[PDB]
Amino acid sequence: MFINRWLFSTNHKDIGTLYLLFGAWAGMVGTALSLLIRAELGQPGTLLGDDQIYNVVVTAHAFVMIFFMVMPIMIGGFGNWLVPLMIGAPDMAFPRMNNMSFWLLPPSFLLLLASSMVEAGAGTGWTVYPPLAGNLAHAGASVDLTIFSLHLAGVSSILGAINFITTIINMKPPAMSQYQTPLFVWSVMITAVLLLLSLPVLAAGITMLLTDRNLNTTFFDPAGGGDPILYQHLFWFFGHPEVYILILPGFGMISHIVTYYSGKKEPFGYMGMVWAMMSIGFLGFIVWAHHMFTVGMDVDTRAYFTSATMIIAIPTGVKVFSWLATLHGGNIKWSPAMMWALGFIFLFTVGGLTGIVLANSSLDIVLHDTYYVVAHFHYVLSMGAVFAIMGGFVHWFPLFSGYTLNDTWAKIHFAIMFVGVNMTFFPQHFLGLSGMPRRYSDYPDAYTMWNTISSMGSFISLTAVMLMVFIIWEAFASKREVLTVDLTTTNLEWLNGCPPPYHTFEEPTYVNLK
Amino acid sequence: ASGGGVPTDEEQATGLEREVMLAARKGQDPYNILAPKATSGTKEDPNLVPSITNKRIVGCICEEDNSTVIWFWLHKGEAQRCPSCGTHYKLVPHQLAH
Amino acid sequence: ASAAKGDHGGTGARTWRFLTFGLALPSVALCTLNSWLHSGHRERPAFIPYHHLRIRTKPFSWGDGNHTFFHNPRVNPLPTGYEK
Amino acid sequence: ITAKPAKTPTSPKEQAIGLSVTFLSFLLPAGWVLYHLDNYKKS
Amino acid sequence: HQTHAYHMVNPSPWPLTGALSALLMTSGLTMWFHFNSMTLLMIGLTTNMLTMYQWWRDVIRESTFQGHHTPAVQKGLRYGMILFIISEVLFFTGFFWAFYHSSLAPTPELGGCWPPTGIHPLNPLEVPLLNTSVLLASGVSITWAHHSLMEGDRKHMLQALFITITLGVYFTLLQASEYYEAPFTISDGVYGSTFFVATGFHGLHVIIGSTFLIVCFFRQLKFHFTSNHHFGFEAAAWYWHFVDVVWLFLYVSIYWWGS
Amino acid sequence: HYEEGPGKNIPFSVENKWRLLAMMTLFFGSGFAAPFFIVRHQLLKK
Amino acid sequence: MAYPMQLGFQDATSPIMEELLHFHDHTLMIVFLISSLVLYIISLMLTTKLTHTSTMDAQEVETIWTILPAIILILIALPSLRILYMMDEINNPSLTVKTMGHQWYWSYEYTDYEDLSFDSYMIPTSELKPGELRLLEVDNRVVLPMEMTIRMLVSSEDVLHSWAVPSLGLKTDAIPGRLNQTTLMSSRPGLYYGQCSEICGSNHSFMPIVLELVPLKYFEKWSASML
Amino acid sequence: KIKNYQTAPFDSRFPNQNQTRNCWQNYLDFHRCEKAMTAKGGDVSVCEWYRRVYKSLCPISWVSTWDDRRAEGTFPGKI
Amino acid sequence: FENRVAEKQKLFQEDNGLPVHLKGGATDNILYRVTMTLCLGGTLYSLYCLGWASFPHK
Ligand SMILES: CCCCCCCCCCCCCCCCCC(=O)OCC(COC(=O)CCCCCCCCCCCCCCCCC)OC(=O)CCCCCCCCCCCCCCCCC
Ligand code: HEA
Ligand code: HEA
Ligand SMILES: CCCCC/C=C/C/C=C/C/C=C/C/C=C\CCCC(=O)O[C@H](COC(=O)CCCCCCCCCCCCCCCCC)COP(=O)(O)OCCN
Ligand SMILES: CCCCC/C=C\C/C=C/C/C=C\C/C=C\CCCC(=O)O[C@H](COC(=O)CCCCCCCCCCCCCCCCC)COP(=O)(O)OCCN
Ligand SMILES: CCCCC/C=C/C/C=C/CCCCCCCC(=O)O[C@H](COC(=O)CCCCCCCCCCCCCCC)COP(=O)(O)OCC[N+](C)(C)C
Ligand SMILES: CCCCCC/C=C/CCCCCCCCCC(=O)O[C@H](COC(=O)CCCCCCCCCCCCCCC)COP(=O)(O)OC[C@@H](O)CO
Ligand SMILES: CCCCCC/C=C\CCCCCCCCCC(=O)O[C@H](COC(=O)CCCCCCCCCCCCCCC)COP(=O)(O)OC[C@@H](O)CO
Ligand SMILES: CCCCCC/C=C\CCCCCCCCCC(=O)O[C@H](COC(=O)CCCCCCCCCCCCCCC)COP(=O)(O)OC[C@@H](O)CO
Ligand SMILES: CCCCCCCCCCO[C@@H]1O[C@H](CO)[C@@H](O[C@H]2O[C@H](CO)[C@@H](O)[C@H](O)[C@H]2O)[C@H](O)[C@H]1O
Ligand SMILES: C[C@H](CCC(=O)O)[C@H]1CC[C@H]2[C@@H]3[C@H](O)C[C@@H]4C[C@H](O)CC[C@]4(C)[C@H]3C[C@H](O)[C@]12C
Ligand SMILES: C[C@H](CCC(=O)O)[C@H]1CC[C@H]2[C@@H]3[C@H](O)C[C@@H]4C[C@H](O)CC[C@]4(C)[C@H]3C[C@H](O)[C@]12C
Ligand SMILES: C[C@H](CCC(=O)O)[C@H]1CC[C@H]2[C@@H]3[C@H](O)C[C@@H]4C[C@H](O)CC[C@]4(C)[C@H]3C[C@H](O)[C@]12C
Ligand code: CUA
Ligand SMILES: [Cu+2]
Ligand SMILES: [Mg+2]
Ligand code: NA
Ligand SMILES: [Zn+2]
Repeated sequence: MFINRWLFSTNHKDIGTLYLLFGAWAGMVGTALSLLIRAELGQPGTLLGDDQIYNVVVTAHAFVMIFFMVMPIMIGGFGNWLVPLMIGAPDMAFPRMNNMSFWLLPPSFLLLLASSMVEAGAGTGWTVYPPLAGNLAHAGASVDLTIFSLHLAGVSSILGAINFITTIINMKPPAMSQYQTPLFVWSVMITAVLLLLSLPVLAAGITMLLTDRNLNTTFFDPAGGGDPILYQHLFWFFGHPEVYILILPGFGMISHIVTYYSGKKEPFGYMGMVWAMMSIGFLGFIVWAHHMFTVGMDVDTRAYFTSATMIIAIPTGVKVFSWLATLHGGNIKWSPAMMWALGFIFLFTVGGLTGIVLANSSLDIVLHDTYYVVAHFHYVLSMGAVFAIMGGFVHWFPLFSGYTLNDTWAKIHFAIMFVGVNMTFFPQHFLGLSGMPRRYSDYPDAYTMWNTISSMGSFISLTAVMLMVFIIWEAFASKREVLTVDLTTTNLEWLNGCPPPYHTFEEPTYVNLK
Repeated sequence: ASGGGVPTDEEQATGLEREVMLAARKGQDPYNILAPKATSGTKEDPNLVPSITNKRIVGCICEEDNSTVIWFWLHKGEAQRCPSCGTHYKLVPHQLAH
Repeated sequence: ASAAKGDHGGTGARTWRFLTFGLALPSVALCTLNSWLHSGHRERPAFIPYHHLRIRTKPFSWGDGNHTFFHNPRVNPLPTGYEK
Repeated sequence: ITAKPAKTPTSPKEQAIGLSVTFLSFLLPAGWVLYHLDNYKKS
Repeated sequence: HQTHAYHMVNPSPWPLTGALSALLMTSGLTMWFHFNSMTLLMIGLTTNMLTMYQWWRDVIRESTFQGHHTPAVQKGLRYGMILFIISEVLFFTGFFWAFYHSSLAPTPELGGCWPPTGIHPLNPLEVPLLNTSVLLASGVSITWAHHSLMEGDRKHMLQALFITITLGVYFTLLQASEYYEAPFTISDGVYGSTFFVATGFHGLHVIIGSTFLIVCFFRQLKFHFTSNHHFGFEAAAWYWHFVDVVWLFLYVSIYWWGS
Repeated sequence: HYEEGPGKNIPFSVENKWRLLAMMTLFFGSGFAAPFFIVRHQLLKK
Repeated sequence: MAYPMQLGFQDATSPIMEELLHFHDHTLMIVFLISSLVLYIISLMLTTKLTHTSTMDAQEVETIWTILPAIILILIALPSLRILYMMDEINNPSLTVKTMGHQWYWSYEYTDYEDLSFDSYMIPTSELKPGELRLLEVDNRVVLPMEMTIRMLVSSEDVLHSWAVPSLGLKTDAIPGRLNQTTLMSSRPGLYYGQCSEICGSNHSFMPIVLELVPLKYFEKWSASML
Repeated sequence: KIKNYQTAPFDSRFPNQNQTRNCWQNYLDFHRCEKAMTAKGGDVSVCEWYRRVYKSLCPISWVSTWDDRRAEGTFPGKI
Repeated sequence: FENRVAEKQKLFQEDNGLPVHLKGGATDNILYRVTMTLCLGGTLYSLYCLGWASFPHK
């Protein structure tokens, strides 16, 4: 029965549960890597003594956090658990293909962890730009193993995207229009469209990097008439959409949380929120070269890409103000999830605003490849994506498990994590303006104070991650079963009890066409 | 330039596909493929919500174009009312299949 | 355009059969006839050992590692010139 | 949200043990590697 | 007993075997490229085709035999297939980009010309023209096959489907012939890179498409399809039209313009 | 049919809190340990 | 160079960098305006018992909060783009120098007249003469005439590197097979430091750049001593 | 006629940050002039301007490589 | 050929509690046990191969 249930699943809830476990684990792997980074930088000089090893640690950190923690938790986990429950569907459209989307990640992850074990690792950065990534500067199997890992993860997410879109379109109640679906469902539907169009271009690109390494093509080698700038274009054409893919399910989750704990039946400006997510999605495709503002492209091009990147702030702003408008006149309940959600709103706004600074190609010359860029994306990604993941996780844990967490411990957890991430990343803004490059194992002596503080910060957040592990344990160890849930009229996920049964909506909902 | 040899669905359809197809002809919809038409939802003229068991989740789109459906369980017995708009639903359970 | 034909009132299988044999395949025949007349082993090109061609950053994972997969010795030199 | 009482309540003593075991599971192995970093480089 | 029209799929081991087969092929290719052995690749390929056989078997069982493919389920699969086709359109787009990138901006190391100095292009009015006529014809013939099926005309469906499959094979041989006869290789810089990797991946797709149409053939021999429910054939037809279209773009882009 | 309800929709047992503590420990612990051992391993080759 | 406990940019040496400093101050003023606004408005929402949980009509307000950010963005775009097009611009250089990136050092070439070229490498920490800066000193510096418009040309002979000098407002990626142009104009003599700003392998942290700006007379004599 | 050369001046044929083509054009233009004027017995010093400009702009290692290839007979540009 | 689609419908709709991937015969079971065996064999082999390549070789 164990095999039949857990290796051979065709059930969206268990598959969701597999994703959350895998995600939580890779998160531990990623977290360790992140501390190694800040150990090396925590006082001046060297600690590892091998600097290729450091670039391996940096490269693995990003791949783990992006592909193996964030994407599986938000799309694979929350997505599989919640989406069918919110549209009253019995499972996903393609329940067997869905299991393969999952079982591709462990081997995808085995290949990546293998790449660090053999030869001298793949110390290229997460961009994997040739020629450093090519067959001279990185002779051996490490880069090729990294390439195949990415193929498996992209196939996983492409097949996943086809499933989510097909389900959300086709498997609603007949009466229900698309503009009657909850915002989280929308956020997943749009994230899947982004994956579908972006991930294949990456696959094309890294396949051409593979053929350069092993079949004597010269797509990116100027000896043959190649151009390393071509790889940059293809990679970022995927890469920018990828960052929006990473936050969009957070935007939805946050809309649900702020609404629930305001005691509102719906968010403010529902159609504005749908509009904002669509516009972000769209503009997310036409801005990629803001990652290439120092490679020597034409000034008119740099001018378009600056101007176009800036517009994105408009629809993003609509969401921010719409969430504040949701709080307006709320019977506000100070749950842990609400605290995570309020954290998100402010820390994402900051992260987004440094985004606007960087959109200026004039300034980007001086800020590109510095710690200012590292501070930007750690605010908007790691105190956005992660804060959204934490708020989602505590809000919906009793639905998945049937047990409650200890609210007080959960609040201690938020407070510790809140200090640590701000202490880690805030000073890095200074390192950047003052000219400290990224991807450096050691810095000029001036940069010591802020690097020291940054690294102490990293340790505080470690204490939060450890405490969270305890928190989960305590909930399972104590077994406080849920009885009653508020606001079920407008939150259909909860309406089948906690945990909901193996098969839900065996008999569909009833909805009138009037 | 003409001949046969290719089965029709009527001849060769089976299982649940067949069930669906036979019920469609008789003008019925046992497997909830079609959006059920609403009544006036007054106490005398409730919405009849069929069900293979003693309860079924109703979603009420109170006013056409509202983006939020109001979800609640309708149980066997006296007509219930939407918490939001008070339109009436009654569980007319059973049997369904032919 | 609309080609030059005239019909769109019934689209039978008959009509698509009429096109398969009346237009589609006869084109394959003419284009085959064309090719079976211009074909005849081309004057093979003179070997200049240019550096942007016959690239070998890493030897192929089959063979002696210096022959491409559909190597044809009559027209594909190695980086040191043609073989016997 | 409302909930029943704990079926298998976890006392303060039990919590303290839980939290200690948890912290040591993260700290001891990382520490061992890090404390011996020099014996790995000097090699 | 359910009262919705969707298919709840039995627990299946093929996703696991598929995922493990993906590990074997990717780690086998690494083994091949570097430590010079094909064992794992051989094994991977084998479990891959074994998985694909059983998984698609069970769909035919589920649909033709158990009857779980209600119209609701069919709608599902239609979207699923179009959505997959789109993802492939974006994949090939990578290779057209790389082509146009390189061809519109020839670098000093090639001579600053396209084609590069040293390269002797194939003539687009010789076999490439024939290759084009073959696939376009195959498009007409599969269309006949579809109309035959819808008018329950068994013999003609099969004939049109045969003419299609044959034309697809003819294409494949002509292309292998031209690959062999080509006076340039994959290693002849960016001209050879863009040429053999794009036409290559397309070539592979023609085989996948032909393999798919052949499955459709034997299924029609065995009376699986009705005059109204025959989605395996529809998907294969669309997949073939996708393949025919990608060829046209390659033919115009790489063969005509970049000669 | 599969077991339903709290403690039963998960692929690990929660019947004994101390067996559970040991497993959580191993699970998260191995994950956090791995990068420390990959680094060490790479330091012991060169 | 950066000094200890620094918060903002290095002090500006060229006019371009001076123009950016001011454009940063403009932009950051707006950033502080908006973060303050969002913070004040959050705390406003959360500090009252008064309620209004029924439906709110949601368009009248959405016009304020799209039109207004649009105007703020134009206010940032205009001065950004002025500066952008200025950084390009018809230059009229007196001199042309080429830097070439390698793993892990920069080589420099002055070839308008004579074939002058040298390698430039990081002084090890163990070979530093007292007062010298850890990780920042080269053995052979890039000597340049001050107050003179110079064309810099950047490329690499191996992997990608990036030639950057913060103080002067410069960063130009070094790409094999590609010749990338920037223009450099110091307003004052001195030493001015930068560092490889693209990941080039294991020694990326240790291949820095020192400009030494002196007047033309002294520049001339130095060139000749380097052949 | 006409010199006082300081360095390569601006050239609107190559207005942008990428000057790879500007090195290359001037490298061909020179050797093209210097072949034409050596075959006719004329003055090689009409070709001088182009030589000054390519030496200014082109890396030593590019020119060095390009020169070895005119020797070797494997130079891809039309001279 | 002939149309034996209706015999197969009956065999696969038989209420014998088997999952669809085993419902055809002993063949299904054989082919299954073989697939699963090659997959698990090769996985173990690939992990070993990894182990071999994680250290160098004089
Ligand atoms: C952690 C170390 C801090 C070090 C500061 C030491 C300064 C001594 C110099 C002693 C004074 C020396 C005076 C000489 C001035 C020369 C500097 C210069 O040339 O100019 C450059 C300067 C100009 O800016 C500054 O003038 C410094 C900004 C300081 C912001 C205050 C935040 C303080 C909280 C940090 C604690 C961590 C936890 C909370 C984090 C909170 C997140 C923002 O640097 C920047 O460009 C920073 C760019 C950051 C952009 C992010 C925007 C985020 C908005 C947050 C607002 C929230 C409201 C407060 C509400 C605050 C309560 C929440
Ligand atoms: C979740 C992930 C995420 C998100 C959401 C974003 C959001 C944005 N990012 Fe960021 N970014 C990254 C992750 C993300 N980014 C990563 C990982 C990199 C580095 C890649 C690498 O090199 O490793 C990066 C790099 C990056 C660069 C390149 C810097 C360089 O390499 O030199 C730029 C340049 O424009 C940029 C801009 C933006 C902009 C304009 C937004 C906008 O979408 C933000 C908009 C939000 C707001 C503006 C706040 C809310 C709006 C209002 C309150 C309305 C009013 C506002 C105004 C009037 C300004 N980002
Ligand atoms: C989502 C992506 C993500 C996340 C979460 C993080 C998290 C962290 N990152 Fe990183 N980082 C990147 C993406 C991310 N990062 C990328 C793309 C780069 C660029 C790489 C390159 O240069 O190529 C980078 C680079 C980078 C550098 C620069 C390296 C260099 O330039 O040399 C540093 C330095 O301090 C750093 C630090 C940290 C720290 C201290 C944390 C954390 O300690 C912050 C705190 C957060 C946590 C500890 C996570 C806890 C949550 C979970 C474990 C999930 C739990 C789940 C459930 C319960 C279901 N990161
Ligand atoms: C080494 C290279 C070799 C090529 C390799 C590739 C091969 C792929 C194609 C193979 C062809 C296979 C065809 C199938 C064979 C026989 C079909 C027989 C069955 C049949 O029945 O087809 C008959 C027609 O066949 C027919 O003309 C068939 C007619 C075929 C036409 C071919 C072209 C003939 C040549 C002359 C044309 C050139 C000039 C035309 C210019 C005009 C331009 C518009 C129809 O007759 P019916 O009375 O309506 O029947 C009704 C009963 N159902
Ligand atoms: C009618 C032709 C049909 C194709 C049949 C032949 C081979 C099957 C290849 C299948 C995979 C497709 C493309 C792989 C990339 C390049 C091969 C391109 C096709 C080709 O076969 O090109 C040949 C060389 O191929 C070579 O090197 C040999 C290369 C063979 C090894 C395969 C390379 C493995 C890389 C696969 C990457 C997988 C990425 C997939 C990602 C999936 C999505 C995530 C050309 O021959 P040549 O001697 O150079 O010149 C001709 C001289 N007369
Ligand atoms: C960078 C630039 C950023 C720009 C930020 C912009 C801030 C703009 C703030 C504007 C506030 C001032 C508006 C005052 C105008 C008066 C309109 C009003 O708000 O009056 C309400 C209108 O109702 C209704 O549409 C529903 C009432 C609520 C409508 C407003 C809701 C949003 C309020 C903003 C919430 C905080 C977020 C601010 C954004 C930063 C009155 O309530 P009702 O009729 O429902 O009930 C009474 C029923 N009676 C008539 C039947 C008896
Ligand atoms: C020498 C040989 C080398 C071969 C190497 C690679 C192999 C490729 C295999 C070729 C593809 C064959 C696919 C066969 C699919 C058969 C299953 C099927 O066709 O199943 C149908 C459903 O379609 C469905 O799921 C839709 C299923 C369609 C799947 C799409 C297949 C294309 C994807 C292939 C992968 C390409 C990847 C490219 C990599 C870069 C069944 O429903 P109906 O037809 O409605 O029938 C029901 C009636 O009987 C009742 O009245
Ligand atoms: C070097 C190697 C690199 C790595 C590549 C290898 C990756 C994976 C190993 C391949 C294993 C393939 C095994 C067969 C998978 C077939 C999936 C399928 O056929 O999916 C179908 C649904 O989607 C649909 O049609 C539409 C979906 C059609 C897609 C078919 C699967 C193709 C997988 C390849 C994806 C290529 C991506 C191309 C872009 C880069 C069937 O849905 P199920 O949920 O099963 O059943 C549902 C029931 O209602 C049916 O009765
Ligand atoms: C679809 C229409 C939408 C409208 C927007 C228009 C966008 C794209 C179409 C335009 C493409 C042709 C542009 C022609 C102009 C000349 C191009 C060119 O020449 O640009 C070069 C490369 O462009 C190149 O191939 C560019 C190659 C194309 C890459 C474009 C990326 C978008 C791909 C996504 C498509 C979605 C899928 C749709 C499927 C049908 C780069 O610059 P250079 O000239 O090398 O610099 C010269 C100097 O350095 C020397 O002194
Ligand atoms: C990045 C996150 C981790 C950073 C924070 C880690 C906190 C430190 C936890 C300490 O873990 C232990 O510390 C001992 C050091 O006190 C080590 O014993 C070592 O030192 C002792 C003497 O000092 C000897 O008795 C032991 O045998 C010898 O192994 C021991 O191995 C190590 O596990
Ligand atoms: C198949 C089609 C229509 C038959 C019908 O449905 O009645 C007939 C009508 C005209 C026929 C064509 C004409 O008879 C002229 C050609 C005669 C040759 O014998 C074969 C090719 C040839 C080009 C024929 C092929 C095919 O039999 C055609 C195209
Ligand atoms: C008309 C449409 C859909 C409403 C509906 O069908 O119910 C609504 C939803 C969100 C609206 C947009 C958003 O509210 C944001 C913008 C707000 C401005 O006041 C007008 C343009 C603006 C771009 C709006 C135009 C239009 O009224 C939109 C697009
Ligand atoms: C005799 C048999 C009848 C099958 C049936 O009705 O069940 C017929 C009908 C259609 C025939 C096929 C089609 O006509 C297409 C092909 C035509 C070629 O002339 C022979 C092979 C070819 C592949 C045929 C084989 C066989 O003669 C088939 C399969
Ligand atoms: Cu050279 Cu970084
Ligand atoms: Cu971007
Ligand atoms: Mg960079
Ligand atoms: Na360090
Ligand atoms: Zn109602």
